[PDB]
Amino acid sequence: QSVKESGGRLVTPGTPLTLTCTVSGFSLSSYEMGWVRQAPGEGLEWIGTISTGGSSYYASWAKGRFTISRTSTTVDLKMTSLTTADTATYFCARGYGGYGIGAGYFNIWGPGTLVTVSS
Amino acid sequence: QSVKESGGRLVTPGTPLTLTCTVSGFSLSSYAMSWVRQAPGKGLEYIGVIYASGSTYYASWAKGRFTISRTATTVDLKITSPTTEDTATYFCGRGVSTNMWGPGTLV
Amino acid sequence: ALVMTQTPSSVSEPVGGTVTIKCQASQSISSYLAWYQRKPGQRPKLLIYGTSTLASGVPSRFIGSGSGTDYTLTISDLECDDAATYYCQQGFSTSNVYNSFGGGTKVDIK
Amino acid sequence: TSFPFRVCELSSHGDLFRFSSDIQCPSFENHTEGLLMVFKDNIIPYSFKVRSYTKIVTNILIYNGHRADSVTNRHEEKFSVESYETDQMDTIYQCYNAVKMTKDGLTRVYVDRDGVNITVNLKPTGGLANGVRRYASQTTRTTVNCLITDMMAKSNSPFDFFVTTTGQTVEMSPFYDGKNTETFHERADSFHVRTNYKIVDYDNRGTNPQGERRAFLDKGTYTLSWKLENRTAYCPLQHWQTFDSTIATETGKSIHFVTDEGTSSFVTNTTVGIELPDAFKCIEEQVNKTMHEKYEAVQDRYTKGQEAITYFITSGGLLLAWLPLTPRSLKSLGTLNNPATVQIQFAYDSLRRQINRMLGDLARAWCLEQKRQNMVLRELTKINPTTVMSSIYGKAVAAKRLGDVISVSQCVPVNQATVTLRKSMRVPGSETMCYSRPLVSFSFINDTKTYEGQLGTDNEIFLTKKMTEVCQATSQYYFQSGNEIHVYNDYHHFKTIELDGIATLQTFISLNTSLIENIDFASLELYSRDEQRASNVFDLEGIFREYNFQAQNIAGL
Amino acid sequence: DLVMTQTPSSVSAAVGGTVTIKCQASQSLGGGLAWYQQKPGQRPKLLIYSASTLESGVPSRFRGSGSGTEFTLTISDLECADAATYYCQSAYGPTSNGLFNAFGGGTKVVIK
Repeated sequence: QSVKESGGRLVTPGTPLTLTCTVSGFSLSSYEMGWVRQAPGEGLEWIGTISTGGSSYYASWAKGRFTISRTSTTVDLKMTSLTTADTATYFCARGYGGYGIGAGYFNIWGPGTLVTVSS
Repeated sequence: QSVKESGGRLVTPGTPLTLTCTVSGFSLSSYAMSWVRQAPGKGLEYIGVIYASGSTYYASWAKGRFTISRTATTVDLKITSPTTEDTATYFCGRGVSTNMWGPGTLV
Repeated sequence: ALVMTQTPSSVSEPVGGTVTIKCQASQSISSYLAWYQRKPGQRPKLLIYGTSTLASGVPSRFIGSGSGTDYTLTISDLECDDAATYYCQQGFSTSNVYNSFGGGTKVDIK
Repeated sequence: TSFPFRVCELSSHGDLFRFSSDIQCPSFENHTEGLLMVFKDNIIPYSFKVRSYTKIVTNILIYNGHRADSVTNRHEEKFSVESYETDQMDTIYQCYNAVKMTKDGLTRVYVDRDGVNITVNLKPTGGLANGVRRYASQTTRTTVNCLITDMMAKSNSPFDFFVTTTGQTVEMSPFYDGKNTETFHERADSFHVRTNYKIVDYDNRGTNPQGERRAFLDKGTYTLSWKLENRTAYCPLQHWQTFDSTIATETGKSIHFVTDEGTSSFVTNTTVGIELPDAFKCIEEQVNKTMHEKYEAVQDRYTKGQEAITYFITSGGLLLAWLPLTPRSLKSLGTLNNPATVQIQFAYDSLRRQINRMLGDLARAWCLEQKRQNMVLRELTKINPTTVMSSIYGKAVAAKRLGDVISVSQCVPVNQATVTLRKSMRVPGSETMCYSRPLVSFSFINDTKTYEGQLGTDNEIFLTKKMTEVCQATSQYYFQSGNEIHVYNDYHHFKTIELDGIATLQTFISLNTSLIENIDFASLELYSRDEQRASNVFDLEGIFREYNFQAQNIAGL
Repeated sequence: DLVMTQTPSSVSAAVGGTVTIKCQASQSLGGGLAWYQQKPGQRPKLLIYSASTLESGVPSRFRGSGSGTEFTLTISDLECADAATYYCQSAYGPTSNGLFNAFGGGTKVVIK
């Protein structure tokens, strides 16, 4: 299997924008998702991902900003309050064991969409 | 205040005679009264006492010869078995001392 | 918290050349981690994790191991067009940290 | 902030502690009976009897003119009888008739209708109801009469002057028979003490009483005739309610006496020191008396303590007197006018004794309950002593149950930086049994050498030991680390609740009693200051300021 | 019970003199006793209680003292109107071995 993505759109600063990770043909419960960004000129990044039953945890950069939730059909991170220089590409990842072991590179995920805020 | 006496007549030895009087003047409930007797030729002899708590006592010679009882306004005396040389005269006390005796009476 | 570090990423070796690149850990996680491999313009590819567990469709040349606090990748005589970019991650200590990586590296051709 | 993560060791040596077994009860006044009898100060003035002598000489101007008679002059001349002839007015009550008067050597005689030098009888006259008893002797022209009067009088305390019931004031002590330094201010030679001659009280005329002495002072117009006494007839003390069933109490500074019938309670100043009277000598006869009687009616219950009747003086001024019992086998005072100071002390004393006995026990019942609580604290130690020793001491400690004493130790803290947890409770050897508790991994302070162990209860971790149970079908259960709980479905960190708002059990018996609120008191009054002034029937301040308004007309022009 | 001891059946001297009617008992008495006096035919009348004091109304010619067992009576000035028999009375209340309150004997004086 794999996943497809949506939500990529140019925007002005000051606007909250969401996404949607479209799943395809696998178990909604028995895996954990993931998120990583990279603008061209740097490497891979923070996020830290979902729990399988409910509330999750993430990194310490944007504590209070991102309110990632889950339904039985899709997953989505909510980007409420943003900055401007962050113009990168998101990837709805998928780990295997403990926080991405057995998917140490990662197992199965999609090509991702580029988002960019620029006047 | 005084108290009085009622009796006498010198009836036959078969009689279980009673001897009572006590009248007035003061509250009887919180004092003491006592009997005493006089006989001609001889002196006197202490008979009995009755105290404010309600108990009685008797002297050391007539240990079954008399009985005393309080009637809450009057006190009395009953003689059980009279004979021919014991009964001469009797009195009325109003304490153990401090004369409130009165006239007395004769059997 | 744990902090990730890495040797200088500048390497200049041709075909018939190799890679001598490792990453170091400050506090001992006892070495439960893997590497990263990705073609530019493509999604990253799954490869061998946990220093002894080769994944599906892995190449035979890509072998690296170690123990203790760090591992090392060392692949002799790579072919022409592979020339991927690489980094590691930190495995079994997923929390209360500000970053899950600490840098990056790249291999090219001459 | 609670106690943080820690690790315990050292089964060998710590300190030593031993459970007590013979806890005692450390718990938290004597009184004698009595027959007290209390006096107050006296305010009643002293009194006696008196009888006055006078004799009138009249001069009434009758005029016999032409147009109308002129009834003008009214003359009173009360004259005084000499001493050597008053006695006949008392014996058979006969009255002398003529007047014999000398003035500046001259001598004048005014007979009464060619009167006789021999006496005449008398007659009682009319009078008011309970007034003054008075006898008369008759039933410019001249007529005369004698007069005798009998009345009462009264005098004040420090014996300056005595005033009769009509107004004839005369400055002398009522106790002055010569040769005794008392207060006296009359001029001279107006005293006589004719020793033991009798007066008869008009019911008969022949009976002979004892007839104690009598003084015969006259100012010159009116002869007063009282009878004198020795100066022990005015005791400055008076009686009061004598109680029967008091009980005394000596604590600290002074004594308290507490009765039960008139519900009062007096208090004295000194401690034992028996004051003795100095000029109160009259009252010792009454109090040598009537202590008996009250001793007498309780004869079969008590004995005497000693003969010594003791005295006291209280604060407001009321001298006491009482004698102790025991059980048996078979100048002036000047008191202060108020009640409600020998009254309030009951409301503070008889509320003290009741509350103190109620707090007497519940210091006993609390102690007996704590002995049984001590025994339960022994048998819990034989199960798992590392828990129960912590709450009784005060901090996180450890012990390891050597023999029959406890083995208190001290734990080492661990850095708060990095704690881990294992994502699987399965033992990583095979598909057999699993761990029961989520073993974790950790590191020391300032050295960064990492180890792993097993998390126990109450965020305490001991290492180098495992515990397990047989794996079975699906049954979840929870755990509780620092400030959070997190659930394992079967063998995975399935959820993390992160709310300590799950409902507790709420085991707390609320001793929910009260406080005591503070009401204030009003100020009411039964008989006003204005109302007392109108209580008198006479208007003293109305008569005099009206009498000198129509009598300023002597100055006519 | 003990018996009183009331020995000296004395005679008077002339008026204005002294007598002594001293008597005693045979036990440890305690507090005090009494002394009556009565003319022939009438009620009793008392003078001294608790061996210590007189009473109001009777004059101060009499007195009395003593403690314990022996107890002395002293009359003085011997007015001829006062001549009759005299007595004694214990007053101690109940204790072990019965009562302790009874009269004793009799003693009269003869006026000369």
